This record gives sequence, structure tokens and C-alpha cells, in this order.
Amino acid sequence: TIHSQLEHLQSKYIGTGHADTTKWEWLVNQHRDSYCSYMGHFDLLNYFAIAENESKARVRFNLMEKMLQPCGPPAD
Amino acid sequence: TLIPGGSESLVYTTLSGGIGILVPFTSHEDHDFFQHVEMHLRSEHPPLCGRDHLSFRSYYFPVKNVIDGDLCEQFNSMEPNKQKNVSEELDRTPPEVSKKLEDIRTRYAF
Amino acid sequence: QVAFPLQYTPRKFVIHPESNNLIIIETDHNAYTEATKAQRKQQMAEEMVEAAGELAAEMAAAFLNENLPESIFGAPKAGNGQWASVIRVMNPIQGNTLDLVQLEQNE
Amino acid sequence: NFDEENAYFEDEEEDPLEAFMAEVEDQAARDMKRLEEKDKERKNVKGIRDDIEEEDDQEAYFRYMAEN
Amino acid sequence: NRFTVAELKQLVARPDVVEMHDVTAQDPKLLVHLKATRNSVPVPRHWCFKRKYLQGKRGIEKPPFELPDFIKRDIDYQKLHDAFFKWQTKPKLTIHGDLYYEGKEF
Amino acid sequence: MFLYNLTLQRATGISFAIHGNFSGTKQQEIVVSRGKILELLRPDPNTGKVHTLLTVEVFGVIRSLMAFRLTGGTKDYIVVGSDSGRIVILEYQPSKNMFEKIHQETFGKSGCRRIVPGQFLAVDPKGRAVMISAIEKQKLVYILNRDAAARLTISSPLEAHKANTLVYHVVGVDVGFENPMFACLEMDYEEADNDPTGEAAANTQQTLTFYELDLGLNHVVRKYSEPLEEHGNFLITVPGGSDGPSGVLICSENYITYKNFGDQPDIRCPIPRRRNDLDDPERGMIFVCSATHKTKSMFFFLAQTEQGDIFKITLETDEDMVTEIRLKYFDTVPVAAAMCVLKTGFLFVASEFGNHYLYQIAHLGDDDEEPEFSSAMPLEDTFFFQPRPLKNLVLVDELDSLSPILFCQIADLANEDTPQLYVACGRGPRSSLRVLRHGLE
Amino acid sequence: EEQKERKIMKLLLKIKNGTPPMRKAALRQITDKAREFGAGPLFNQILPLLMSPTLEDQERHLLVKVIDRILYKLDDLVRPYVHKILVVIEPLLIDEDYYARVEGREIISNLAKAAGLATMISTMRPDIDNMDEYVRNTTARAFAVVASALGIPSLLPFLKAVCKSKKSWQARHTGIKIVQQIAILMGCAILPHLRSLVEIIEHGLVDEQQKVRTISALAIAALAEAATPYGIESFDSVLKPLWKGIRQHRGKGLAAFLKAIGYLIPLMDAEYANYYTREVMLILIREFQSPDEEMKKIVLKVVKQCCGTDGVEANYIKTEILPPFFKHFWQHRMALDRRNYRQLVDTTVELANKVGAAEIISRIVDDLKDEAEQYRKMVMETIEKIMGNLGAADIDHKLEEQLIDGILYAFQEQTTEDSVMLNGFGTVVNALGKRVKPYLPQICGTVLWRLNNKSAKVRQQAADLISRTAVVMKTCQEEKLMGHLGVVLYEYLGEEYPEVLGSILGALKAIVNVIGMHKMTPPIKDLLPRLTPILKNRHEKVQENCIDLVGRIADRGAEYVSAREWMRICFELLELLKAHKKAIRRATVNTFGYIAKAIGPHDVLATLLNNLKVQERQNRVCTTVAIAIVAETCSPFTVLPALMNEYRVPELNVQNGVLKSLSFLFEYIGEMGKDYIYAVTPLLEDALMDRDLVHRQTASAVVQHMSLGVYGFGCEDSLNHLLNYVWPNVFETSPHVIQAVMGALEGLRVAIGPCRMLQYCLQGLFHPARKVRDVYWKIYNSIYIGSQDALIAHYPRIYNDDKNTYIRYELDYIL
Amino acid sequence: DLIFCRKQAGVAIGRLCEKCDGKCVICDSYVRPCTLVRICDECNYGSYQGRCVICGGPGVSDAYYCKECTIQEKDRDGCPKIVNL
Ligand SMILES: CC[C@H](O)[C@@H](C)[C@H]1O[C@@H]1C[C@@](C)(O)/C=C/C=C(\C)[C@H]1OC(=O)C[C@H](O)CC[C@@](C)(O)[C@@H](OC(=O)N2CCN(C3CCCCCC3)CC2)/C=C/[C@@H]1C
Ligand SMILES: [Zn+2]
Ligand SMILES: [Zn+2]
Ligand SMILES: [Zn+2]
Repeated sequence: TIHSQLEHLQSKYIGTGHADTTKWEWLVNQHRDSYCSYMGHFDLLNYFAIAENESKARVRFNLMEKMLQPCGPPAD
Repeated sequence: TLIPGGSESLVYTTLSGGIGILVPFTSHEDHDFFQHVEMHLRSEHPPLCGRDHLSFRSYYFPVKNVIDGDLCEQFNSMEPNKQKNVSEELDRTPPEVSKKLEDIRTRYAF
Repeated sequence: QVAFPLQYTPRKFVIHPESNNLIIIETDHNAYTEATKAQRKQQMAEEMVEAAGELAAEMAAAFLNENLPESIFGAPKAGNGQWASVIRVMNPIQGNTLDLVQLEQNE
Repeated sequence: NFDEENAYFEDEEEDPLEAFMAEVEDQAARDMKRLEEKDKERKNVKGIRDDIEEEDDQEAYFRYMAEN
Repeated sequence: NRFTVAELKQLVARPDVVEMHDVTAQDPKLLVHLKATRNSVPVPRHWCFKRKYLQGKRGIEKPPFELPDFIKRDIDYQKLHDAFFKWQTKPKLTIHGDLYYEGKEF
Repeated sequence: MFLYNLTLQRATGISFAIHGNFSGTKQQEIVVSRGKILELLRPDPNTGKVHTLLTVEVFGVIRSLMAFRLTGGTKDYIVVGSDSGRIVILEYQPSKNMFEKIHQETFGKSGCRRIVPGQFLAVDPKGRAVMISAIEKQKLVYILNRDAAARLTISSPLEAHKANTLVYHVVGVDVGFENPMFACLEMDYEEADNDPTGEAAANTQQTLTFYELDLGLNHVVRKYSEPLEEHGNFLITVPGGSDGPSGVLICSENYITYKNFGDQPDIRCPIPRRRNDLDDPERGMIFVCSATHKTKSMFFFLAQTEQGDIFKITLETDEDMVTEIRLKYFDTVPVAAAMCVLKTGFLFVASEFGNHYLYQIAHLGDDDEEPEFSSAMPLEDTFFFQPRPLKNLVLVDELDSLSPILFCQIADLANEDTPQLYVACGRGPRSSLRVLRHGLE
Repeated sequence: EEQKERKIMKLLLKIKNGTPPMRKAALRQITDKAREFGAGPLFNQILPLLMSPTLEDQERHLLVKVIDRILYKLDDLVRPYVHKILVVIEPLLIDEDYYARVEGREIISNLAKAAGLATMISTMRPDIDNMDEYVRNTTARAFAVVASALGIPSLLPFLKAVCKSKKSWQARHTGIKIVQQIAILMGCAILPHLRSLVEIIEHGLVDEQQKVRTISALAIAALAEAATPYGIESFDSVLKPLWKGIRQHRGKGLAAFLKAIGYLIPLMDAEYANYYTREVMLILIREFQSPDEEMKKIVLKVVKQCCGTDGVEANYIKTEILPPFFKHFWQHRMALDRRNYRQLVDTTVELANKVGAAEIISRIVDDLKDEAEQYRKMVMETIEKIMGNLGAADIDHKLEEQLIDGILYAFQEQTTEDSVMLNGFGTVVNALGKRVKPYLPQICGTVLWRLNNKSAKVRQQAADLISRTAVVMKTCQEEKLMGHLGVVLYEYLGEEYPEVLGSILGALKAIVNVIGMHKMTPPIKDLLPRLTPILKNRHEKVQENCIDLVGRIADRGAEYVSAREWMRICFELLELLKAHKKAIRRATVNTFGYIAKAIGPHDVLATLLNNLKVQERQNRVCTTVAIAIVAETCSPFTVLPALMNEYRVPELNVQNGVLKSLSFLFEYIGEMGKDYIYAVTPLLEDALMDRDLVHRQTASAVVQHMSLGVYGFGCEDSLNHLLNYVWPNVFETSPHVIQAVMGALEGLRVAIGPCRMLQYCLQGLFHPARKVRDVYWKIYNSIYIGSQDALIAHYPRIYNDDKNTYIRYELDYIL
Repeated sequence: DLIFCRKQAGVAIGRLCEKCDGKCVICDSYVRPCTLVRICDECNYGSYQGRCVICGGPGVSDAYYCKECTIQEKDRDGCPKIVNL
């Protein structure tokens, strides 16, 4: 049953998929962990804050605000 | 080429204000010696905040044909007991290792 | 190091092979040009002088005289699709600016 | 409670407090009466214990096996 | 309420990657788009077969193992070691996307 | 082709900065974080020079840095949360001039991940608990203790996970030797993923959640949670116990709010604006950093906006209740990533880009004519002030910093024989072209 | 209905004798059920089951979890029953089982949190004044637990009131005992409330009752022990009364006051520590002469505590403390006293750690020759502890002579074989080092006399001594009667007792390992053929020592025995790689490496291949391990051609053995394999194109071990080439094959990178067939759980549709 | 029913018995032990204090992850104690 437990733990981790995963879930997952990776890495945030001419605190707050509904609301 | 009468290097520049170089090896003996120094310093002098050195330099792609000379120069700042434990595996004394580390730096950069 | 001040974020510079001069381009987002800043300030003055009230004491002439330095108080970051760009010719031995071409507002 | 020293020591054997006790007894009696009455309790939840109120990973796995 | 092959071939930027079953997917437009990414080797091609990935033909009967040239040219001292590391050559290697299948040996 | 990497000039940009008695004596030092370098600085109270004592390459990404001290101790520790799955505690050894690793606790996989903790780090003000948190559901709490040899002991982590939750900021709350408390700005996105109309995405509020650690029962519990008026950025610990009330300051868009659990009402103060501002009227105003200065007689805060304006925040209090928040314009300096107020009267400013600054706090108290804004003042409409040159601060030291380097050319444009480095760096009106030469001046 | 709820709350049997899933299910449901069940029935039934006389440990622990859950689901309804619960669980706090105490304290803590402070105080107050001393102890411990649960300042008023009670001395005694138990239970967490507790309890040191004074001194000692090394300003109003009391009291109270003084002294500065030590020291010197033994233990503890501070210096100690200490405590009466014997040893060692080893060592070394052997073992223990902690630097000629003569006389005068004299002899000789040249003849004569005869329990102790002292025996440039000893040890090779044979082999090995094979007397070509039949002995110590000895011989004296006997010995060692013990396997690996390095890889490799062809499973696995060992000691360049030539045999079960050997070889050599990946690539190609399932499974295992072995060494070309052959096996239904394929894929995820794996998964992630989607999403989840962060840079671009935005615009910025 | 515990690991060190002494808990390898095993608090309590993580007999030495499992960061999951249901 070790394989079955692995199949239950892999499902538990947030961001994993399965044969019924849609395009929307996949894309919002990669957008969300992209925003978290931007918040983590110090020189990517530097790049963005120089590009759009904003303070780094403002870019961080904008990314956190975008975290809620990236890619718009779902289908139907 | 940075110094008069030196060798050509690849100078890079970073968004945090850092400056660094990548220099080629000219012989297999220097490459092997520095590879063994890096191997032994990866284990007996691990990064301070809990990171794996080989895993950090393989963040997005695995490392290929680069020796981290910023890990290697941390040999000069270890304690004498561990400096001896490291040096006696390379069949050498700490002053010889220090001189060999300084030679490649002064060959290219300051 | 020696430093020479600029106006906007520098993006790229080239070296003239004969004179050894530097041709730099500077560009910023959320930024006004010099002319747009001047006319926006004149606009704000003429609108605050007609605030419909004694028209007897003028803060507008004091608001137009001295510009607070942007290297100390920041540049007015105004707009979302607004740009500001400049081309500069500079001598690298000294720090003097040899030529300066200002571009239009949103270029 | 064991110590060869504890055995050695424990071997040689042969108004304001009252006021505090009375006040405590009155307060305790009032609280006991209120709980017995259960007449005016809004059940204001103090602190919610997330672990106590939420299934564990092992419990979730057992539930999944039972389902299929 | 499902595309036809010719109808989906008209919508996509690259129609030659569209196949028979591609119109039967849950999201054929994303499937065809991922089939056109500038990388990403395709599926092993025997998913729809019924012969368990080992073809019982083509005459697989052949020599067991041909050792490299360096194999042939105490047992051998550090001089023959020198020989084995002077004669050592890099073998033929396939690049990133060249999957193997039952037929591609002959 | 085989290459050897060498660093010629280390990074000089600062991400985080903490201050404390890291050597165990009465002088104060600052620990700054570069991206992957840790560094200890000590400003001289006689000349105002900032000297670098130690700098170490950590070969990782530092994401959170805190200082804490146990009761009865005279030395401060350093808690580091990084892109590894470990929390580390360090101690500076002045006689050896190095950082000694005290503790290491592993809790997850490496990398800057969504649900693995390491982005947020809070500590109990008395030093008996530390909380490490991710941007998503996972939070962990470690209890810190001490043995009879006065060495630090660490416990096994306690979990406080909560699915479908985003965290904006975590701070420890100052209680009077009561059970440790942690405050979090949280958001639940479960409803927003189920509504295709897009109305559950809006109508979704931040909450201010309080987590209580019961040392007697050894578990973490959610005690209080309240929805906020608008979305706020970072939080500020208010000093409590026997010196001050025990709440939090929420910095938000155009406002600053005081909040405490119990019978305390909410107190709001709008952020003043510059008179005759030339910036786009649609834009709001937020605070970007803060600095607390506690004294045995009083305390105050220093908060800075995106324009670089530092205001001095004081709190008008009762026996237990807070009644007003008062704001007063203090000064204008470049936009900082961190601010440290040092005893002996020094303010350290680490800018987001360009040179860093150390200021002497010349004028203590406030004997001035400029207006003081308050939460009790009625306004239908916002406060206005006039920015002016430095009055409360004097510039004592300036640390060079090449961040951010944007373009470089190595060339012999003068008629020396050694080439020079021509570096286009800096952003905004603080950009410059710098010529670098190898040698002493 | 009443038994309605009873029959349904047999959930606790659902849990007691039940499965873990239904355990947690019934736990959650009874937690939801508690508030409606009511505390009455629930407790009425659970407290009997917790009072069950033969309940288990885990069962008791589960009962504690259930009590905590019921307390969570019913807070203020537990009040009318609190008293009852306490009478059941006020015991379990003085229980000799530690975990019983932890469980009782947890139960009382959750009960105090469920109820209020006033309720606990009102139910616990009547038993404060009880006369039964058994109740006043559980009451104090329960009050301490309640203070630890609800906080100290919440109980501070009740404490301040109860130990000022003029009604009876029992209430004051119990309040001070509550403070003491609070200190004992909470430790260094009392530091913010130290002064409050001290001012609450300080007035008891001058009471008219003697039991109150004693308990107050014990509470002060407990607080000072909990506070160390912090807190001296809070102990200021106690310094005057405590010292006046040690000056006036005598007896039990004097012992309590002295314990308090001793726990308080290490908190002071040099001045106060130095000044206070003088006073308590004259009092302690007076008290040296006491007949009571509890008093002796307390005096020893206080002496050790005070003599370890900085305010007390070695001059005052040697001038005032050492004469009476050594005159009153060092008599064999102390030796037969088992209670304070260890205390005396520790106090003496910690005295020597400050005053200097020479004085202590002399004062007791004259006493090594004694009629009683208890007093001899005591001195030997103390001497060897001091020697191990400080050394023999300032030990001089007279002291060295006396030490040697004493340890020699103590060795011979020995009734039963003890480890004390053995360790003393060993550490004394090891600390002296190259200084003991003539006592080397003397010691050799002594060990020769002990090893000659007398029951082999003296002989095995002599062999242990030889094994631990041969280094200093030979490093002093002496080898002849060393050989005289080796000859006798050789003659003592047939022994019926395996324990003595182990020590004999250890001594022989220590000899041959430290003396050179050069110029040494007992010939190797005589020892080794006599040694090879002992390898089949079944004792663990004999086996380990024999293997170590054969390994040393093969490492240094390899040229003294024919290669045929070496081959036989290695083929015999082959079977020891299956040993159930780890030291046997370690020594066997070492010795096999030495023998292979000695006789050459060619013949042993031929024999190992023949043995791999014809034997059962376990022997073939051991042969595979042996091939890997040979290939690591003698570079794999010498093994790989002969092993690859065996894959050329046209017969299954021979190629599979070659593949298993290659798998374990690469797993065992790790980083050394970077030079040999190009040589085995065509063989792995052939094995991956094969129809046999074991062929492909083992080739996948080889790929995995090779991938994880080379990482950061630039071998990505061959690994991508091999992935091109591994990948078509993802549609395999056989469980072992797919397991090996998943292992190989996760190894290639590390060696080759996640970008390549995502490139292999992209086109199948959304395939129309559900089988392809299942397989590809399993592989993708495995790639995603490891290195989630790197994938950010690798995802392909996906265009916006009419409804949703999918482009990541920030990465398109261009500075 | 051979399932790992996979709970948050604490400060307790994993133990191995005389039969499992050299083994890796996750992959059952014997080569290059690299990382000390940590277990949760419910696996280290009362009668469970010292026990083999693989089988459950009396522990004699420390449990270790192998270098192969350490490279793949398989030491970063929860408690690796084998628990049977
Ligand atoms: C596939 C083979 C099987 O799994 C097989 C190992 C196993 O199924 C059998 C059952 C059993 C109990 O008989 C297994 C025996 C065990 C062994 C032969 C291992 O030996 C031991 O356990 C001895 C002891 O635990 C530690 C010895 C040690 C460190 O050499 C260990 O191997 C290693 O760690 N290596 C491998 C790496 N090698 C290099 C050499 C350079 C420096 C050292 C590290 C790198 C050093 C030695 C044991 C190897 C045998 C496989
Ligand atoms: Zn493993
Ligand atoms: Zn076992
Ligand atoms: Zn566990």
C-alpha cells in the first residue's frame, strides 16, 4: 500500500495534477508559484522594480494582490 | 585583459553591484587540484545557512565545467586543525595550498 | 570610483572611436519630460489662483519659483503609460555634458 | 519525588487568608450557580483548536481507502 | 459537439501535427499547441498498439555483443592502462529527442 | 573548456538589516543581508564611520532575518530563514571573528517554494518562541529555552497549517510574560476559485488573525480573527507589558490603524500628503518601512512613504486604552529598504538602490512650529504638509554602493595603460556614470 | 434513556481494542459528541477504566488524549466533578514511573484550563491543612501543576496569603512546599517572578517552627537551582538570615541552610563569592566531624559547588580546605560506604581540576598500597579520572616512581578481575608515554606473570592490557621481550573459552599492528596457517579479531604466504559478507580489499565470475559485492573488460548477473564512475532493446545508479542518449519494471535536470487517452514535488484566450 | 500495510536494531550512510522510546539515510518510521 500512500501524498502537495486537470488549474498554479518565486528571489524583484519604476515594497504588494485571482475567474 | 601583461578573462557584472570573472584552466593538473579542493571543502566547510553547495550552483541547470573559487578561498579562513585535515588529503601543507590559490588569482585579476 | 550624475535610468551607452566620447540613452517609466513638468506646474498654478477666494494672497508665485531637487525629494512618479527619455554626449575624463537631446513625452 | 536527600529531610517528624478564602468561595459559588442555570450563556468560543477540529493526514488517507 | 479533423486543421497555426485522435481530447486546442512547442519529443508511438512493445519479427536473431575497438586494441599493467585511455573514443550518441522504437535498428 | 570563478568586488545592495548587541558588550552592531552574503557592521560613536567587521558568503538566498535575546542574557542571537528547508540560529564570536552555528532545524525541501516556510519570520519579544511561515498554508513554531550552562535549546516544531490561505506579514505581539502571541495578515481564496462570475474574488477581505501558543498545554490555537476595512501591507509590533499597550499597527493604503484584542476600539489616521503634489491624483500612498525606538520613559515610531518622507508616530494612551494616533513630519531621505534607530542617537538608512547613509539624530524631542496631525482631528479632504530640507538629521557617513549595475564597458578611454571600468548604474534621478580604477587614491 | 448514551459511548472500547482508522474516527466523533453526552456519564465510566489495575502504557496514553478532547468539548460543565477527578488523579504525580507523572500532569493541566482558578482553589483548599503527610505532598504538586498551567501571577495572591497564615503551621509549610514544587517543575521559566516568590517565602527562615525554616531553606535552594546562572539581586534579603542560621543552627535545619548556601554561592561575584565562602567554609570544616551520612553528602556537595567558583582561589583551598578534607574523608570507612563513595570521587576530581593534580595525586597515591582492596579501587578510580582529565605533566620523579610502584602492587594484589585496575594501568601508562622506560621491563615482567596462568580470566585481562598499552610499549624503542610476549600469546591460540580467545587475538593484533613486520620474532608463515581455521569460529569477538588480524597481515606481510592460500582465504571470506553483525561485515570488506590489492585482480576476478555463474541467490549477491570491492580497490579499468566480455555469452541468467554486478558496481563507486560511462553505454543499449523483462529492469537500475553517481561532472550526453532508450518503457504494466523505470527517471531528474523531463512530459500531459494521461501526470507530479522552483524558468508560453489571461508579462520586460 | 508515518519530524533520533544496523530506512541500501534520521514525537514516547524504525525491535545504533536518498532530498519528508495498520 506504500505506492497508494505515495499517490495520496502527491495529491496532497499543492500544485500536482492528474488525468482530469484542466488548462485553467495548471495555469493558475504556475502563475501563483511564479509570483511566490518573484517574492523570494531578491534580484528578480530588483529587475521588475527597475523596469516599471516603482519601489520594491509596492511591487511586492502588487504581487500579493495579484495572488488572489490570477488568469481571471473560472469557466461556466 | 585586466592587468598589464596578464591573461584574458570573462568579466561579468551583476544587478546587486557585484563584479566577477571566469578564467580558463590551461593544464589538467591545476584543474584536478582545484576540483579536489572544491570536493573536500564542500563536505568539511558547508554553507552557513543550511544550503547544499552543489545543489545551489545547480539551481536551474546542473553545473558543467566550473569550479567555485569563492568556496575554495574559504580555505584561508578555516581553523588550523581543519586546514591541516584538508591539506593532508591533497598531499600538501596549508601554505602551499594558499600559494596555489593566490597564483591563479594574480595571473588574471588583482 | 568617480561618479557623474545623470537624469534618468541609463539603459545603454556606446563609445565614439575617434573622440572616445560616450553616447548614453536614459529612460524612465511613470515619468514626465521637462516640458510636461513645466506646463503641468503652470497649469496647477493658474488653477489654484482661480480657487474663487480673496485673489488677494498668492501662493502661486511662491510655488513656481524654486524646484525641490529630485535627487533628494524624488521625481514625481505620475502616470502608467508615461515615459521620459534623453540622449546624452559625455566626456569620460571630465564629467561635462557635451550635448543633450530631449525626446517627446511618451517616447 | 525520589532523592536520598528528600528521604533524609522527610524523616524527622513528631485573618487576611480567611478573608481571601471567603471572597474566593463567593465568586466560585456565583460561577457554579451561573453554569448550573445555563440561563445566560452565549457560548463565546474562546480559542479554536485547529488540530482537534481538523482530520490528520493519516485520517484522510484512511477515509480515501474506505471510499475506494 | 466535437471538432472534425479538417475543421481543427483550419484553426491551428500548424496543421501537420494534428492526428486522428486529436479531435477526441478534452482540450484539443491546448493539445495541438503543446504538440507544436519548439522542443518536447512526442509520445512513444506504441500506446495504441497491441503487441506489448516487443515486436516478434524483423529477425532480432543476431550477434550477442560487439565490444568496442578499445576493448581488444598480470593481465595488463599501467602501460596497457595508458593504451586503454589513449584509445578511448566517444561512441555514437543520439540527441535529446531521438526516441527508440521496435523497428529503428535495421 | 574548464572555468574557475572569482569574485573581484562583492555585492553592496542591502535587503534586510537588524541591530543589536551581537558581541555581548554594550556597543551596538548592525547585521545586514546582501542577496547571498551576510555582513556585520559597527558604526563608531566617536567619528560616525561605519566599519565592516565580518562578511561571509552563505551560498543561498536569505529571505528573513531576526534578532532575539533570552531573559537574563546580554548577547543577541541571529535567526535566519533561507531558501533551504532549514531554520538556522547563529552566534557571533568576537574573539574568533566568525559566525558560529548554534542550531539547525530541517522542515522541508529546498528552494523558494509556495508552501515551504522561510519567507516570513517572527519572534516573541521576550525570546521564548519563534515562528517561521510560508506565503501559503504552512506555519511552524519553535520554543526556545536554556539549560543550566546557559546554552540555547530548541524544541520540536508545532504546526499551525490552514489551507487556501495567503499570508502578507507576521509579527510577534508583546505581552507581559503571558502566553506568546503572533499576528498575521491573512486572506482566504477558496471562495474565489469556485465563482465563475468573478464576484467572490472581489468582496474578499483581509483578516487580522492572532495565534496563541500555550506553553502549559504545548499547542498553537487561533484565538481572534477580524476582517479589515481595506488591504494592508506590513504590521508593526507595539511595545507592551509594563511599557506601553499591547497591540499592532496596520499600515495600509492611505491609512494607518491601531488594533488590539479585547475592549479596545479601532483607531484610524490618514496619511498626510505633500501640498501642491505633482504626482498622478489616482495614485495612493503606502508606507515602505518602519523603525521603533523604545526608551525607559517613552516610545515612538519612524515610518517612511514611497516618496521618501519619514513621519514620527506617537501614541496617546490611557491606563490601558489608546485614544489617539498622532503623526508629525520628520524628514525626507531616499527610499529605504530598512531603517535602524541606534542608541547613542544614530539613524542608519539602507537604500533600495545607490549609496547608504548614516545620520546623526540632532534634535531630540520636538520643539517646533510645524503642525502635528491626529486621529482625533475631524476631516470630511486630507492633511497636507510642506517638504523641506533636513532639520532633525545631519549626514555623518555615506557608504558607496554600485547597485544596480545596468551597463558596463571595460576600456582604456584615458591614456593610462591599465583599462578602466565605465559603469552606468543607478535608477531614477539618483543614477550616475561611475569610473572604476584598480588601486588606492 | 440513560444507558442509551452509555451503549453509544462504548466508543472508548471502539478505540481501546480497535484499529487506528476507527480509533481516530471514534475520537473525532466522540469529540463532537462530548458536549451533548455530558461530563457526568463520560467521567463516571472513564475514570474507572483509567483506574483499571492492569491498563497498558499506550492504553493509558490514549485515555489521556480522550480526556483532553472531552475537556476541549466541555469547559465550564466540569466544575461539579473536579473534586472527584482529583481524588483519582492526585496520585500518578508521586508515581515512580516518569510517563505516569507526565500523563497525570497533562490531565491536571487540561482540567485546570477547562475549569477556573477559583474552582481549583476552592476544591484544593480543604486539604491544605490536612494532617496526613501523604495528602500535603500531592496537594503541593497539584498546585504547582495548576500554577504551571494558568500562570504564576494568577496564583501569587493565594500563595502570599497562605504562607502568612497564623492559623496553623501546616498551611505555611504547604505553601512553601508549593513554591518549591513550582520551582522544581518549571525550572528557568521562573526567572521573571523570582523576586516575587522570594519575598513571598523569605519570612519563613526566621519562624518559630523548625519544619517551616527547613522547608523555606529547601525552597530557597530550589529557586537558586532553577535560576542559575542568573539572579543574585533577587537573593539579597536572604543572605543575612541564612548565614546567621548556619552560625546558630545545628542538625537537619543546618543541613537545609547549608544546601541553600551551596546553591546560592555560584551566583555571586568574586568578592561576595570569596567573602561568603570563608564563612560557610569555617562552618563546613567544623561540620566535617559529623557522624550523620546525609550531612556528609550535603557537605561534599557544598564543597564541590563552592570550590568551583572564581571567588575562591587555589591558595586558600590548599591552605585551609585540603588538610581537614583529606584527614576526615579518606578512610576505608568511606570506601565501604557505597552511598557517598561516588560523591567523594567526584568532589576530589573537581578539587584537583582547580588546585592542581600533583597534591591530590600524592596525598592519595601513598595510599595505593593498602590492606583493604575497596580503598585501593577507590584511589585507583580517582587517580585515573584525574589523569584522564588533566594528564601527567606536573608529575615528577618521586611521584612517578610512587605511581608506578603503587599501580604495579595493586595489579598483582587482585582477587577478582575488575575493569578498575585495568583502566587505571592503561590510562597511567598512556599518560606517562615515552617517560616510562625501566618500568617497561617491570610492567612486562608483571604482565608475563599474569598471562602465564591462573584461569584465563586473568589472562584475558592481561591481554586487554597488552592490547591497550602496546603502542607506548613499542614507541619507547623496545622490541625483544615484546617478541617474548608475542611467542606466549601465539602458544595461547588453542582456547576453549571464546571470550579469552578474543582478547588473545586482540593482543596479538595490537602487537603485530604496532611493531614492524621487520625484525620481529614470531614468523608470519607460522601464524597465518595456524590462524586460518579460526575464521570458521562462530563467536562474534573471535571472528572480528581474527578477520582484523588477517587483514593486517595481508596489508603489511603479504609477501610471506603463497597466492593460492590467499585465494582460499578470500573464497572463505566470501561467506562472511552475509553476517548479521555490522562489525563482521566491515572487517570482512576491509580484509577482502587488502587481499585483492595484494594478489591482483585478474585471478580473483576470474574466480568470482565463475562463482557468480554457479550458486544460489545469496552467494551470487555476495559475489556481486565482492566484484564491486575488487573494482574499487584495483581501479575499475581492470574489472570492466572482463565483466563486459561475460555479457557476450549467448545465454540468459549469465547476462542478468553481469547487469546486477554493473548496477552494484556503479552504486558502490559513485563519483569514480565518471570515466567509465562511455564504455558501458552500448551494453546498456543492447540490454534495453531486449525482450526479457529482467534485462530492462536491471538496465534501468544501472541507469539510476550511474545518474546519481555522476552529478556535476558533465556527463549529460550519454545520460540523454540512455534516456532516449529508457523512456519507451513508461507504458509497462509489470510492477517491478515500472518501479525501476520510475527510479531511473528520478535519478535522471537530478543528473540531467528538470527542464529535459518537462520537455519529455509536455506532449503527453493532455493526451486523449486516459492511460497516457495517468502515466504522464504521475511522472510530472514526481518532477514537480522535487525542484518546484526551477520549473518556473522552464514552462512554455501559453497564449491568452478570450476569457482568461495566461501570458506572464513580467518576464517579458526588457531593461 | 508497510506505510511510512510521514508526520512532522522532531528532535528525536531514529534507532536501528542489531539486524537492521547498516540499512537505509527508505531504500534498504547498505552503501554510504549520510544523514541522521529524525522521528516525530508520537513515535518516540513511553514504550516506543528506543525502537528500530524498520522493524520495531530494541534499538542499538543510529538510523541513517543513504547518500543516494540525501541527494534526492528524500530526507525532507515526514517521519520515516514504518507503521502497520
Ligand atoms: C545489492 C547488494 C546487496 O544489497 C547487499 C549489499 C546486501 O543484501 C546483502 C545483505 C547483507 C547484510 O549481507 C549485506 C552486506 C553488506 C555489505 C556488503 C556492505 O558492507 C557493510 O555493510 C559494512 C559496513 O556497514 C560499512 C562499510 C562500507 C562503508 O564500506 C559500506 O560501503 C560504503 O559505504 N562504501 C561505498 C563507497 N566507497 C567509496 C570509497 C572511497 C571513500 C569511501 C566512500 C566512497 C566506500 C565504501 C559497505 C558496503 C557493503 C555493500
Ligand atoms: Zn536510501
Ligand atoms: Zn530491525
Ligand atoms: Zn512518525
